[PDB]
Amino acid sequence: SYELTQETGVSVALGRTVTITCRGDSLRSHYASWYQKKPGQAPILLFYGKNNRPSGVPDRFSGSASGNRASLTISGAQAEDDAEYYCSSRDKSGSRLSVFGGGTKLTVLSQPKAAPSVTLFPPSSEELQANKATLVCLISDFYPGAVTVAWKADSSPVKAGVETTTPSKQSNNKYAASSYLSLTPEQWKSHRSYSCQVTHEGSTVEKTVAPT
Amino acid sequence: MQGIHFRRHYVRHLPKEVSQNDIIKALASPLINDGMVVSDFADHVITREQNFPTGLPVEPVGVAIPHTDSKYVRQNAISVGILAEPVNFEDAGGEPDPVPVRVVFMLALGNWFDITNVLWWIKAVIQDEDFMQQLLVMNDDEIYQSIYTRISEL
Amino acid sequence: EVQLVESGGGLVKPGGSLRLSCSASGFDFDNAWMTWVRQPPGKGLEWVGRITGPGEGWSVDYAAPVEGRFTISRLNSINFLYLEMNNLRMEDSGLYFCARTGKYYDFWSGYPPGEEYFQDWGRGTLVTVSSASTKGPSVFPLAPSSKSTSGGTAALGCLVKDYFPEPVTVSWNSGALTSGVHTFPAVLQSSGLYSLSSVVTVPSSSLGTQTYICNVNHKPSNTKVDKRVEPK
Repeated sequence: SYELTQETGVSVALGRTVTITCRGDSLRSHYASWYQKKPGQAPILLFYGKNNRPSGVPDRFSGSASGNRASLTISGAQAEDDAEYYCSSRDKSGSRLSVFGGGTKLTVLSQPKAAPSVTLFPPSSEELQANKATLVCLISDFYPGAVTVAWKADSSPVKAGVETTTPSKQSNNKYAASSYLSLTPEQWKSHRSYSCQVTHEGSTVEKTVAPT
Repeated sequence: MQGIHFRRHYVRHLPKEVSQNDIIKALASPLINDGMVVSDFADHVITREQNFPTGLPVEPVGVAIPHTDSKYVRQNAISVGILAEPVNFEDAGGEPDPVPVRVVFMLALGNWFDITNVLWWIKAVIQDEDFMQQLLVMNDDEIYQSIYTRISEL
Repeated sequence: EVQLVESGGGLVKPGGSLRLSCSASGFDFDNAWMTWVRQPPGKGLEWVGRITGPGEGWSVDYAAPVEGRFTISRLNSINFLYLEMNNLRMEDSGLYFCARTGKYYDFWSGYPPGEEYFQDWGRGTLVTVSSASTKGPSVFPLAPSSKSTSGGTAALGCLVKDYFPEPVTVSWNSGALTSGVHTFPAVLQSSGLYSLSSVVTVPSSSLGTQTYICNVNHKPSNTKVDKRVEPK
C-alpha cells in the first residue's frame, strides 16, 4: 500500500456487511476501481467510477468515494466473497500512470467447523533406492483454515526435516495443506514408527506409518 | 496526437430559425472541409445527440457539447457556434426540461488525454458568467482569440 | 467470452532479458487500450504499464521502477500484445497479467485524464528472475492406501520432489482420469526447491485391472515424467 492504502485484512460473519477502504491523495481528484482476486485465478472488475457496476457482478457490491477515501461495501457477504480485494486509480492527481492499493484479505466467517482428512504416505521403495526418504502428510477439507502439524519419531517429537505449506482454499471453500518430513533411509529404518499429528480447533488426528 | 486544431473559421454566428440539426451540420461543415472528420460526421453527431443528449442547463448562457464516436475523427478539432436565440437541446442529465442553448461546443476529438482536458476546460469556462455573456456580444475574431488564449494551455 | 492468453514467462538470470506475449480474442483489439499488470510472489497487484490506441498515436506509459528497461508494443494484425523486459531484477519476479483497459471520465466531477480500469484479464504467465539454475523434479509413486478414504475406495498418487522454479503440471492417465484427483499446492522448502503431491481416489476393486499413471510436466527444465503407480 504505497500511494493507495488498504486495510491489510478484514473479516466479516457470513450474512453481515463490511466496508473496505482505499486511501490516498490522488483520490481527492480521481475515482477508484475495484477488483476481486483469489489465488490461482484472474482478477475480476467489481466496480468503477462514480457508480458503475459491470453486468454479472452481484448487486451486493457497491463502491463510493469521499475526501481522500474510496470504499467498497459488501452487503451480505457470501462464502465465495472470501478473497483479496484491490483498488486502483492514478498514482497522483492529473497523472497518466495508474497504481493499485496493496490489497485487503477479506475472510468470510462462513460454515461451521469441518474436520480435516489426513492421509499419510510412507517413503516409496524407489525413493529409498535413490538414497533418500520422504514422508508425505496430506490434509484437506478442513474449516476454518488454520491447522498445526507435528511429526513424531516413535513417541518423540521431530523438529528438523519438516516443511509444511500454508493452508490454501479448495474449490469447496474448505482448506488444504501438506507437510513433508525429509529423512535419510537410515533414520527411516532406525525407528519403529513415524507419525503425522494434525490439530484442528482443539481436536487431533494422528496417522502413523512404519517400515514394512 | 495531442494538439487541438482550432482555427478562426471554427467560430461562427448562426441564423435565427435554425433547428438543432441545422446547427450541428453548420458547425461540422468547416471540420469536414478541413478533413478533420469523416465526411458524414454531422449524421453521426445528430444520431448520437438523439440517444445521448448534450445540453447543460447552466446559467446565464445555456450550453451544449454535441459530439459522436472518436472513430469518426481524423485530427483533433473544436467547432464553436453562437446562436442568435435559444434552441432547445435535451438535458444531458435526464431532466425533462429542455436546455435553451445559446453556445454550442462541437467536439471532434480522438485523443483521450485531449478529450478529458477539453471537457474540464469547458466545465470551468461555463461557470465564468462574465465570459459566457461576452461570447454573446463579441464578433468571431474576438471569440476565436479569447478561446484560443484559454485553450492553448494544452 | 473475451480471451486473454499470456505466454513467455520463465527462469531468467538477473541482468537478463525476456519477452512476454499476450494473445487476445473476442473484442476490438485494434482500438483497445492494453495494460500489463504483475503480482510478485505473495504480494499484491502492481501496475506495470499501458499502451493506448490509434487516437493517441499508440503512446505508452510505464511504472517508475520499470521505465527504460521495459517496452510495451503490439501488432494489431495478429491481435498480439507484447512486453519486452531487459536488465531484469529479483523483484521483477511474478505472475504477469495482460488486461483489456477501459477509460472513465465523469463530466461534472472528473479531473484529467480521468481513470483507467481493467475489465478483462488473462490467467497470467510466470516470471522467475533468479541466480539459481533450473532443476527437474524426481517423481515417486505414492502406493494405494484405504486408511483415510471411504469404503471401497483407495488413494494413490505421485510425489513430485525438489524442482525449480514453479510451475509443474500433473495429469493422470493422460487426462482420461479427472474425477477424484487432488493436486496440492507446492511447498517451498528451506532449500529454495519446491515439492508438490498429486493424489487420486479410485475404486479399490480396480487396483488389479486398471493401470494408473501420473503425467508430470516441468516445462522450465524440459522434463516430462510418466510414472506408473502400483499396489504395495
